[PDB]
Amino acid sequence: TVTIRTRKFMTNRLLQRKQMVIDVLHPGKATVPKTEIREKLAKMYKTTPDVIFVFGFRTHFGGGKTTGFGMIYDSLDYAKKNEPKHRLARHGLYEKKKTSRKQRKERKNRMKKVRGTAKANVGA
Amino acid sequence: PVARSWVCRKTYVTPRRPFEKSRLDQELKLIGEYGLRNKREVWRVKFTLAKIRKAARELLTLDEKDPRRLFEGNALLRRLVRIGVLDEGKMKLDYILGLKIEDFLERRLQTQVFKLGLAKSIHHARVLIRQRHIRVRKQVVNIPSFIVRLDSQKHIDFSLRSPYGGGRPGRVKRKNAKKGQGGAG
Amino acid sequence: ARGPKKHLKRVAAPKHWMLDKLTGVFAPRPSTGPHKLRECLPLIIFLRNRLKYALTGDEVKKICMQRFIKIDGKVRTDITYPAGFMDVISIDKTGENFRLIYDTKGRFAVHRITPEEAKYKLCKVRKIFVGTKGIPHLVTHDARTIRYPDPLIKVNDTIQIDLETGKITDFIKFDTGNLCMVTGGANLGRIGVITNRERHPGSFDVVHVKDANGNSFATRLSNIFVIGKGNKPWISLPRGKGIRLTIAEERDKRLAAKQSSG
RNA sequence: UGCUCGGCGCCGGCCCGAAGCGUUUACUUUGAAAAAA
RNA sequence: UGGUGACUCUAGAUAACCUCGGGCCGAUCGCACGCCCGGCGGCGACGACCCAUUCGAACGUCUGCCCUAUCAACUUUCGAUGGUAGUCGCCGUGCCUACCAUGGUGACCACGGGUGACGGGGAAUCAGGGUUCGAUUCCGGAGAGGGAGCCUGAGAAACGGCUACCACAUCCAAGGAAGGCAGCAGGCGCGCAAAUUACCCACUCCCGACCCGGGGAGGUAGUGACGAAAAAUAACAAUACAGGACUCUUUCGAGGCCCUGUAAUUGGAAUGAGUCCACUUUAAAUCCUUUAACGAGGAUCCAUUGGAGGGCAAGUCUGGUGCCAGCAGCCGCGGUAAUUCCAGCUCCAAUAGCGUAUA
RNA sequence: UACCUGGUUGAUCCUGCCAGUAGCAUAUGCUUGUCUCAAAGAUUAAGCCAUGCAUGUCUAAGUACGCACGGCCGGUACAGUGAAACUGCGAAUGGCUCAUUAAAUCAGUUAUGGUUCCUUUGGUCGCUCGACUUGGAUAACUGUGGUAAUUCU
Repeated sequence: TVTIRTRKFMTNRLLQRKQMVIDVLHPGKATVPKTEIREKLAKMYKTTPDVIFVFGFRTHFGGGKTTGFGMIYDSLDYAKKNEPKHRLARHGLYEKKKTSRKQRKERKNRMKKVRGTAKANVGA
Repeated sequence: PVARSWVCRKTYVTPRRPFEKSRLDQELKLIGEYGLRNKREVWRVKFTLAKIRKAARELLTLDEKDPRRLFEGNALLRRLVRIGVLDEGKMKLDYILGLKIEDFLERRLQTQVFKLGLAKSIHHARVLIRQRHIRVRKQVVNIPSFIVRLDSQKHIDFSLRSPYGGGRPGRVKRKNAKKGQGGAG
Repeated sequence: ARGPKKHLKRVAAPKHWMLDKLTGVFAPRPSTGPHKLRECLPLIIFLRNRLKYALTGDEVKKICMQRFIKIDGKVRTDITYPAGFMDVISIDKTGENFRLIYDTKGRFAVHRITPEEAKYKLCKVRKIFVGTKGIPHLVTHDARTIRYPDPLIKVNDTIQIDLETGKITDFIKFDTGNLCMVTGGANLGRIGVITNRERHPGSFDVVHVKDANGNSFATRLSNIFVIGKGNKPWISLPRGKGIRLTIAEERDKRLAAKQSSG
């Protein structure tokens, strides 16, 4: 029903990863979510679906062909090594602290209102 | 300092004399048989034709057997024959000066739809182009002011998701079928 | 201003960079190095554009700091290191090597080279100097100071320097009949044979170099490089070979390539 | 427009090339130098 | 020895000097560990006088800047002009001192004044030739109320560094402390005139001991009819009927299948706005696209702007006041039969756009 | 697209001006469905600012006796992470505006043979003829105070 064809396949072996350009062909249906896209891409490359970080999917006028990117690693530690943090957050591998930068700005100002070890307890 | 383009240009142009009889009659005529929305579209077409005739004027101003003139002329006639406003036999450098607005408006998508026999009227052709019913080399086209190339002329067909050329019925026939089965029992 | 500029605008860079116009408002300003600002090529733009190995400014830092890059046989760690003309790029993990040479137009181009060719580097002398105790000193185009050179090296001579050691191996004298390379200006990146040179006192000397296809031109003396002894080049040439092939027959060869492709 | 060194050539000799110089101006013609948008 | 078109060039030799407010000739730190017989060894990091190189900065040479004569002579030993000798300066030089002579510029417009003057790369108009603007994202120059002076640092006369002035102005137990949004948002004042006290370093670069931190540099979102680009507001079928397209009836009459056009007659085919599920995008959303379920017969899912005498496309239409109210960029329309006033109908022009005033 | 038109007369030809025509960018008015870009306190006030933010920084490789955590056989010092503080680095970049300035700035071209240059790159670094590690001051910290307060001491 929905097929994937490889395009611009290049193997930058030093990054322990391979890059390829994703186009998704599907007639008369909605935009396909990335989960079974990752599953079918992993089944095509004989890999378990855990080292794939796809992003940037745009839909053409008509929706018969949607473009995208395709990414595969070789190991989970290498995927943890050189990867943007937001892709890990989308995959649920890295979490960030939830305060805004404004609160951190007045926090840093409240530490710099004093000197010494008083910075440890003026900003809680 | 921002990452902005800030480039634009006017596409139409206004004439000097607003109130007149003759040129109003020919533009109202060509809207009559070609089915245009308003005067701004033919103002854009006239501005584009004036630009290409002006460019042909300084191209023919330069002397014969000049490299940039020959290159620009070959590229211009290749573009003019690939859009289809000329024909493949008559490649001469000064015959660009002898064409008018109807040659520009002949390669419009509405004219191709009307002359290909898949539409009833030019107004019907316009409302059917605006409603995304045509695939052109497997691509859904909406814009009525579309320039059709000569090699991309035999691939005009109904879109595969349209009910006219084969597909699912739309909202209204489904509504009529639903009210028919509701009133049947 | 009150000091040196640490920023570079996106449109402030010259054309041989070949950048875009919307992906950034700032351009990567190269660090200070052996080569000047206008003619240079940093690691970041070359890696993220010419090879497309990295897509992110953090990604090019990750591809650079892991000590997999060789510049003149030496591992570097700067992301804005200026690598200009006749510089070698070696990648041990991938297994291919590159040498930075100009194309037939005013830009750099990639060039895969054999590893045994990547053991020497051509250099052009700027001046002949004497040291504090009669020691003859030499300055190349990348400011590589060489002590005790050959006495037959002059101001506008070109030399061959081994990459792994840094000693003088071979040299080419500057006279008419040698194969030439032009570096700098509108008339850039071309291959020809020097035939005529006249001397201007107190001005910029102009030389006359004939192309192999009979084309004639003249450029300044400071934009002259020698890459061969006579007619045989010591360096492998890229595709095109610096003819400045003219516009209507790139049009003809592009139409030929389109009809041959189908 | 010509009078000290050497060149494609030949048996103290001819030709060619050239260190050196051979009225200033504007204009005309060809090149380089000429930031990006 | 070597080089420049050219050194009082570099190098070579000689005699000394060599600053205690003081030039160098490593008393620094990590990694892997060892050979030989206590000594002996690699990969680095940091620092360091000297050079060349790199980012440059700086003073210079030639050429090019708006108007004004109700600006015709200007500057001078309180340096204007150059020479000699010095001081200072990173060097070159009246930059400045001591002594000399009176010099230097100007009708080819100096000197003087004004500029609603930051300059250029450029923008509008544009047959050609031209006119106006350029505060404004690129480059360079100036300053952070205005002058003045200075520490640090390679690089500052720095103002999100300091010192004193006046003007403004914060707090106070009255002795004294603390100030510069012509930065990002926001307020007052001003005026015809100009937006959120928003999110984020993810993308592009920048600073730091540095993969790892920070950046109102910037990116994102909203306000946004400055301006530009694309682009909704239906069509087919049958009935409302004037006859042409071709043959004929002297003319009506008929053959009339494309008929062409218009009436709130009927008929089905449909897609969008919007309501929203999902998905995509994104630091995370919103925006766009795809796709469910919906969603139009006065498609009430209702298109405005100034006009209708001429210039200048459009009613001698109707009713009301009748030199009053008014219209009118200009001619001129109003005095009891208003092709121009005021209201209704119709019609013309551009169309989500149109009109008015300033340049 | 290298363009005119009405207006002095009883009527006619001319100089001549006025007014219509088109664009550009400022304000304002009327009106308003979709969608892609996108200018925006500059003309008067380079006038005054309450507030919040805008410049910080550690690797194996400069100082670690903060149990603030934390590994054991602990005894010939320091496992490791480490707030704080000393130290060098940049804070002279970037951003806003056009108030001054009329051979001034700036543009093209030139020279520093009349000077400087953080950092990077390359070299120099037993080239001189005479200790198997030297000395005391300060942080941080602990404890003690005045001020109405500061990024005070």
